[PDB]
Amino acid sequence: AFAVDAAKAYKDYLASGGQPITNCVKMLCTHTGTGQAITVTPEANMDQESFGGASCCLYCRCHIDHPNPKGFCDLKGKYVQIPTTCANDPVGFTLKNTVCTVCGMWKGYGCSCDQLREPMLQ
Amino acid sequence: SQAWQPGVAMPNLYKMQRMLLEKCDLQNYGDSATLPKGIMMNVAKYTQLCQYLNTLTLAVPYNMRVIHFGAGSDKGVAPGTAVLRQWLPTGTLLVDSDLNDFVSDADSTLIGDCATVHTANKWDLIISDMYDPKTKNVTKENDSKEGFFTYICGFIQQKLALGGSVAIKITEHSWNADLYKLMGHFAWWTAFVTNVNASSSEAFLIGCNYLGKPREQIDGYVMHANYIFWRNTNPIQLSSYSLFDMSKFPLKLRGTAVMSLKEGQINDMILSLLSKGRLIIRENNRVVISSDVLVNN
Ligand SMILES: Nc1ncnc2c1ncn2[C@@H]1O[C@H](C[C@@H](N)CC[C@H](N)C(=O)O)[C@@H](O)[C@H]1O
Ligand code: NA
Ligand code: NA
Ligand SMILES: [Zn+2]
Ligand SMILES: [Zn+2]
Repeated sequence: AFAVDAAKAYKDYLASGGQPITNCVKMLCTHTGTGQAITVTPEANMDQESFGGASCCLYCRCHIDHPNPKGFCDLKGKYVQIPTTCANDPVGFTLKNTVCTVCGMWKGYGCSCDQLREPMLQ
Repeated sequence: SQAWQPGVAMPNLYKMQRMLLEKCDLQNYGDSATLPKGIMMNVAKYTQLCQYLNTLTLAVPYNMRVIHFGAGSDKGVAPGTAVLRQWLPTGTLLVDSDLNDFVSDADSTLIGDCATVHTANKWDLIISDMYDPKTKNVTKENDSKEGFFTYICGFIQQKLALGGSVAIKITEHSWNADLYKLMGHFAWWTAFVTNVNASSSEAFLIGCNYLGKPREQIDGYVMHANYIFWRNTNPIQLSSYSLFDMSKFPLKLRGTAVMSLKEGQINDMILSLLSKGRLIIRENNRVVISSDVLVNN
């Protein structure tokens, strides 16, 4: 029944003033991308930074199993877009946030699926 | 002038000289370029290498196979691998390797001496950033180095598809005479210096379109002396300018033809297609790789 909870440990570590994981690999890009959360190539917009996925994954960086039956990673081999305001802690951002399964944008940082219906535009 | 280029390629005239080896003394030594905010030196370096490789006749087949040696870092991540995966088409197989453990974006990662890496398949592109830490620590007469370079020479002669290309990192002291000789087994080759690291004797030996035989006999000791003469007499201004325009960065997916021809079917017409980056010769079997594990108590 025992199971190590790395996510909780990193969050408590940050709340205690712990220094965020460093050396996340920031990529050079045009910053004119789609702004989607996790992509096959850097897609940062003007308000995001693109990073190599594996370097922003707590499980990959801590060398511990991924929390799912297949042990599959959704960041490794892809690029993660992080809001510039949160680019100082990409590992913490990917843990505390969720990608919208509909538009592919971060919930609360791009996903507009829950905004009131806009009046139709010609 | 060349400050807006990703870097500088050794002019062809240097390859035809017979220079005597001597110390590499760079005028722009100690200096450093202005790196974009939060960008690692190796992300900048690989980005400029890839920007230059875009100007060459690289074969880019569907299901391209790329292997990256010396992909690890003391940071435990793979900056160069992240750039290669950004640069290469989405359907490209990318395998990386390093002596020390690291976290990577590659499809597969092998940990251990490159001499322990085995593969039953041929590759379309070989990138190497391997560098022995003792090369700096201990000083030695500047002779040809025979550690991981002997493995790279063998890997090129047995696991590189005809039409394939390589980019092998060298420095004043980290070089190999046999590797320079193998540059003569490509349709074309050069020594490329990234503008962001122009204050270093580092260069990437680029072999473009492997022919599996020598089109030119190259004396490696003389060619490294020619390379140092170029670095000592043509100062390269440090520059990060090419890093700010990434609009044409992705390698264009040419869909280069892949054929499994016999060694007896390689005629002059085939050599001509290989030389233009219009043909890759190798089988297209299951890509299988492994790293030997030394067993002991
Ligand atoms: N014989 C060898 N086999 C495999 N890797 C080696 C060997 N000798 C040196 N290396 C590696 O070469 C690497 C040199 C580094 N500068 C590579 C940096 C890396 N390319 C990056 O993207 O940051 C080190 O990580 C070494 O462990
Ligand atoms: Na890509
Ligand atoms: Na191993
Ligand atoms: Zn992971
Ligand atoms: Zn949404």
